[PDB]
Formats: sequence, structure tokens, C-alpha cells
Amino acid sequence: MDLKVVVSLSSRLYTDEIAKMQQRIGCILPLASTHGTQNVQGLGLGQVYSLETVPDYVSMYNYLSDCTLAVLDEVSVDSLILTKIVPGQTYAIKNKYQPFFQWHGTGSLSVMPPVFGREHATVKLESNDVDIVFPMVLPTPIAEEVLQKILLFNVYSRVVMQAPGNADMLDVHMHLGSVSYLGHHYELALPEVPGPLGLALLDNLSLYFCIMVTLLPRASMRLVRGLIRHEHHDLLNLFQEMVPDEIARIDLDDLSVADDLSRMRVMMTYLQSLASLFNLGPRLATAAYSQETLTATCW
Amino acid sequence: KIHPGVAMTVVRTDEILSENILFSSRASTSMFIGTPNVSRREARVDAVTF
Amino acid sequence: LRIYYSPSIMHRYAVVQPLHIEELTFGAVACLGTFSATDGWRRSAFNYRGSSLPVVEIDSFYSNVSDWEVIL
Repeated sequence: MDLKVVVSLSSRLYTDEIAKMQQRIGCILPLASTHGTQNVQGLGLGQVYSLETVPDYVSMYNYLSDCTLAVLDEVSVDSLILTKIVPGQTYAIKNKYQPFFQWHGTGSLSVMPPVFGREHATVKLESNDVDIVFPMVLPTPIAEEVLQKILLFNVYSRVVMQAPGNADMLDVHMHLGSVSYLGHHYELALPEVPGPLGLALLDNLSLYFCIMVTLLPRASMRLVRGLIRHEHHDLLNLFQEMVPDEIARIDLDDLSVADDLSRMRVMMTYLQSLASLFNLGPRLATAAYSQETLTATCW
Repeated sequence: KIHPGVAMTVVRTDEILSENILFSSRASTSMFIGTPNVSRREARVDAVTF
Repeated sequence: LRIYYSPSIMHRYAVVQPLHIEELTFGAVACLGTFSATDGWRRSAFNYRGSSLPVVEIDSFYSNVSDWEVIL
């Protein structure tokens, strides 16, 4: 009805950092408690993301969904005025973020920890000795891709720790650290040692992998072998005239329709659960956007 | 109970409950008071928060 | 949910039941709706025909049913 957030600073902020916080005007950040008055320690994503600690993006990306989300409205030396996001209210939002990926109605906006860089997304407050980590918001497919890049680099790092170095290292960091868009390349900051909770997510996915690997339909494998032998598509670009060895020995049995029907049914029940697993983030649907004003009308 | 090669010192901290006296001279702080606001929000199906 | 049902998953998966294709599915989850946080769980007796059962009571509930998701 009247979502109103005012956050009180204990001491006045310096004459430099008031300008930097004015540069951050109009931006989503998650806050701790749903109250009109908040202390600055609860505000922002500062407390869980430490410069001293190895960054766990999965821990951040869990933490942000737990917080209710908000939008900055007024920056003063004494207090910060923010409005809050209720699930069933429609808001005017302006894209002021420094990477600037073009937004469209096609994707729901997704909010992520600042995977790209550390320092530039954050503002230090030595007047009240706390740090504000603004989240980074992105459209849907880039967010899905970056989460995929992070988990794949987690897996290949844990593999490559006792593998050969220079060849496997200099092959992996090609087009995994860097995401390439129209006219641009950008370097993801990836953790050096993945230890908490990313591997737990990968374990959860491997559970579904081990269950699904038994119930695969055979005729689709036959169709893939016949297609890669006879014809070519961009779907078939990865397979040349060579066929991988596994598929023939899974293939050797004949086709019975009811078995593939049951396998398709069980896999059909499972993929919806996987679709539940992949999200892990607050998704805000976009219904209107003006490029000339960089202004969307979110939901 | 044989003495080791070294001696040792101990450091402790303690907390004492104190009923305190505050003195303040006349007219030391000027205060600005504003109109109070009352707002409503986030109506539950059986409740409303103010 | 998974680390909750892990002992039951262990026991049921155990030796009593080996496998068959339909038997792989284990659990189902559906959401009933949103409840006011920090309100908590109000424990009360239920008296019928001279017998009592402990019952939790939920205030100010909001109803929103979701679909079924398979868990294993």
C-alpha cells in the first residue's frame, strides 16, 4: 500500500562518497528486514561478501533470494530513502547499470551477485565503516548462461587440480571466463577454489543424472546415428562422420513402443523437477521498455 | 607439581553493574520536531499493519 | 527435503526392493500457499467423543496451490 523504507546513517557520509551514492541512484538492492526503519548493516549485500574471503557465488545467490528486494530513491548525507518490492505490484525501473546489456520483454529480469567485477559494483562507507555491494541485474538467457559457466568451471577446476596443467588450463579458460556479446567481451570473475554449496548443487544435478541415464529411449539414439551418418544440420555440427562408441552398444536392441512410452513418461515427470532446480533466483517479468529512456515497467 | 622452565602471567576482564549519574547544563541542544506520520501497509487476510 | 528423507531413502532403497522401471519415482511435492512469517504455530487440543489429539493451527493463511514436482 505504502511501502516506505528509510535507512539511518549513524554518522554523516564524506563529501566524496555522497556523489558516488548519487551515481548509484535508482538501483535495486536487497535488504534484510521488512521495516520502515533499518540500520545500514542490514542494508545491501555487504556483510556476506568479504574481500578477505574466497567468493562463493552460490552462497550469495542463495542469500539474495532470502532477502526482500528494494529500489533506491533518495540519497542524502543523513539517510537513504528506498522503496520496496511487493510480489504483486508494478514498478517503473531505469537501467543505469555500467555493463549495459540491452533489455527486451522476451526475458524476465533476474538478479545475480556481481559475477563480473568486485570493486566497481561496491561502495565503501568509511564514515560508517561498512560496504554496500549492489547486486547486478541481467535478463534471463545471459543469467542462465553465466550460472552454467560458473558450474562448469567449478567441475573442470576440481577435475584439473590433479590433471596436466598448461594445455588443459589454457583450453578451459578460453571462452569460459569471457562472455562475448555483440561488439563486446567481458571477463567473469571466477572463484579459485570452489568449496561450499556449488558442488552441493552439482551433486543434486548428478542425482537426477544417475536416475535419468537408465531410462533413455533407444530410437532417438538410432535417429541420431542415422542422421549423423546421412545428413547435416547445425544441431549435427558437433558430430562429424565419426559416431561415439557408446550409442551403438546401447542401440543394438530392437524397438518396443511401450518401453519408450514409459521411459518418455518418467523423463517427462523428471524434467519439470529439473526446471524447478535451475532457477534459484527472483525473476521479475518485463512487460514494457523504452530504449530512449532506458526505462522498463517491471512486474 | 614440578615447576616448568617458564613462569606465566594471566589476563582477565571484568564487568561491573553501575547505576550512573548524568549531568547536563541548561540549553545545550536545539531540537527540531516534525509532524508525525501514520501509514498503512501489507494487509493480511485477517490483519492490517500500521 | 532430500537431506530430510535421506534415512528413509536409505531404508526403502535398501535390500527389500531391488528395481523395476516404474519403481524409480519416490516422492512428490506441492505448495499449498503462503503463511505470515514470525506468526508461528499455535498448538491446541482437538476433542472428539472424549479423546484428544494435538493439532497445530495456522492464522491468516493465503491459499495458492501449485503443481506436483517429483523428488528423488
